[PDB]
Amino acid sequence: NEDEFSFKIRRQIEKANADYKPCSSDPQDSDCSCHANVLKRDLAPYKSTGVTRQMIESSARYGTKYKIYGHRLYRDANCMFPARCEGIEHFLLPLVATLPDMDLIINTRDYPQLNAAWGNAAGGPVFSFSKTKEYRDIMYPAWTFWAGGPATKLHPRGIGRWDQMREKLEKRAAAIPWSQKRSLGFFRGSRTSDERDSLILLSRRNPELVEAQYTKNQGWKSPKDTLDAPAADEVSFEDHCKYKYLFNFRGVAASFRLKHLFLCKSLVFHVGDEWQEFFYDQLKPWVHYVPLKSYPSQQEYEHILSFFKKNDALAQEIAQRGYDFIWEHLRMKDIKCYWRKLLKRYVKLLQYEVKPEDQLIYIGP
Ligand SMILES: O=c1ccn([C@@H]2O[C@H](COP(=O)(O)OP(=O)(O)O)[C@@H](O)[C@H]2O)c(=O)[nH]1
Repeated sequence: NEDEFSFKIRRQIEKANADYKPCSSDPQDSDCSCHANVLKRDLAPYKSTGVTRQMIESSARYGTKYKIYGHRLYRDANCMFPARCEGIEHFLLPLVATLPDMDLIINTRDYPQLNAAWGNAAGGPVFSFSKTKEYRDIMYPAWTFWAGGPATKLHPRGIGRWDQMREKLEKRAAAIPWSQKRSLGFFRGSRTSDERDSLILLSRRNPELVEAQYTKNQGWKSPKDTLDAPAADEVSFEDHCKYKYLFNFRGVAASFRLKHLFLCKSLVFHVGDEWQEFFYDQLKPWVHYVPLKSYPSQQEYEHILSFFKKNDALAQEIAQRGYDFIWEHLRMKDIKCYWRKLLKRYVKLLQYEVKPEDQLIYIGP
């Protein structure tokens, strides 16, 4: 019983860290290649045929049309989520000076647009922040890296400033050494996916093992949105760092929580393997984090937390590498250059001449 489990996890770890190769030959990643595999596989379905003017106008129904013309940025007057457009635009604007013309259909909704099961209508290309193997959407660094992530009490203008968040969590990480972190699984968040229930129910059944509560979101409808319990408070990102075992679940799509959880130097438990942001591909299970299949049971949880509470040296090794990765390969520099290479390889696919369009508004610079 306990030993069978004990080994299985150990083989999986031994196997994983034996198999691991760094995302780049040197830590500085001068050529911006760490996540180059993702943009590669993402554009691929267009390599043979290219992007037609037709495909573009068709795909325009799937998001916010950006257009770079003669090194000037143009965008649909109406952006669905104004603050999200501002997050992306912080990134597009400095590149526009050195980019050729292109048309972009950028989806600022949480959920991807181009279902591969449908055909022809959903060929693309459309840019989204999060997808699964189901979707043809091209992945980009989300708006929240600069501004427009979830608005909360602690982040009234919506969570952002990754440059600032990094310095902040880094301090808090150094201040709270591993041994001083509480040996409890931690979570605080809203019921954006029922994959989160089992941890919350377990917490109510065993608070000494799991401290996990549902918060309230702006889409709250009834008591069901917190499994009939009183809405807990938002707890800050720095305050996560006092617990050893931090859980990350998908929401509508992938959650912004993940990247922040690593910089606590706590052990990140990532549930589900479906939903991605661009950098995830290089986040390797058992190396950087503990993997958990979607819809985990209360018993899965006890066994896995019990295992790591009983293998403290091993836990710490993982927390450390997980921290180092986000630290070394998710700097603002990594974000801007992914943006850069992505658009550069994308423009090459276009089989048509980008013409200006009057209904579009001038964005900058
Ligand atoms: O107590 C909390 C609850 C949420 N968040 C952050 O606010 C965002 C929204 O999280 P929520 O669970 O509400 O939705 P998600 O985006 O995770 O599906 C995420 O980036 C969380 O990391 C936080 O820092 N503290």
